[PDB]
Amino acid sequence: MKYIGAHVSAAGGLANAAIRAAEIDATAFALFTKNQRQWRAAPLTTQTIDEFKAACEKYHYTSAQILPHDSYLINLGHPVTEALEKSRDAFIDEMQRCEQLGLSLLNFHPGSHLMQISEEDCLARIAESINIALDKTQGVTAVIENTAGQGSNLGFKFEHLAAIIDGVEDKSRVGVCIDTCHAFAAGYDLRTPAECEKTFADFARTVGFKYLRGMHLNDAKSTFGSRVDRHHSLGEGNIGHDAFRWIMQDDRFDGIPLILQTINPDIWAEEIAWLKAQQ
DNA sequence: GCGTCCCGACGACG
DNA sequence: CGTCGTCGGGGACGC
Ligand SMILES: [Zn+2]
Ligand SMILES: [Zn+2]
Ligand SMILES: [Zn+2]
Repeated sequence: MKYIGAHVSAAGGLANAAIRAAEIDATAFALFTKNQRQWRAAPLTTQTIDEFKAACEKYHYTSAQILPHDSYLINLGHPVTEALEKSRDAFIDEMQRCEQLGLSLLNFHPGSHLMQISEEDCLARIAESINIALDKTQGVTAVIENTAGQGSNLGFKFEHLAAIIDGVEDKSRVGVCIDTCHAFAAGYDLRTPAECEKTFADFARTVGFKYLRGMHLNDAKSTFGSRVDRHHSLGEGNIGHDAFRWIMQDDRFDGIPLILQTINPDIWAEEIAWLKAQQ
């Protein structure tokens, strides 16, 4: 069993997301529990929480099929203590918000040294940031997403994820989410079944599939090793459809939210359908 | 320096 | 009432 969806919109309320997900026949969906470009959001009201749950229950979307993503503003590895504290508070908020909504996963970006600390220093801060949050919450698993490696942003090498995990105490609540566009941009080839098997065997060796808690199926507008984060619709980009079919036929990707973040939402229904047809 | 990439609340419009 | 535009304000790309 595979859960295929997209990062649908939460405009007008979290329940709408589940509704939007159902409208395109998704068996999985991602969302923002609050605007990802602002520091503060009004606390969830029991009304919003209830409606969201009613919506999810109506369509049978279980916690294992939902992959909320945190704020863009958060840097769990910020070189400046004050800004790091702020990022930490926010991240804690996002995780507490997931607990209220009965969501067990939280997709977030690793962090950036902003040319002001070393890589180790930045990674250890991320580890610390996670321990701190898993310490102030329950039931929510921190899912680290690999990145394209733009600017001073870490997490483009599988080794960064493995190092961040080594520093986490409660390994039961830490995981990873692989974004095809990001891995490709980082330098992990996927343009053929052969490369996919190779790129994922590597992932298996340095991180291990027991930590995979989600996927981001994006094609790339950016190029191999460009370390540029620019997505594209499935098959219209530099990666191609082969990789996505390959993924759909590999059982190592079962029981997790496979989320589309392709550039044209209007064709998400077709993309979701095509992906399913690949199994 | 500015438009655009990795959006949801809400006020102004019509 | 539906829809659009602006604000918010981290880190970046590429011109
Ligand atoms: Zn992401
Ligand atoms: Zn992604
Ligand atoms: Zn991306």
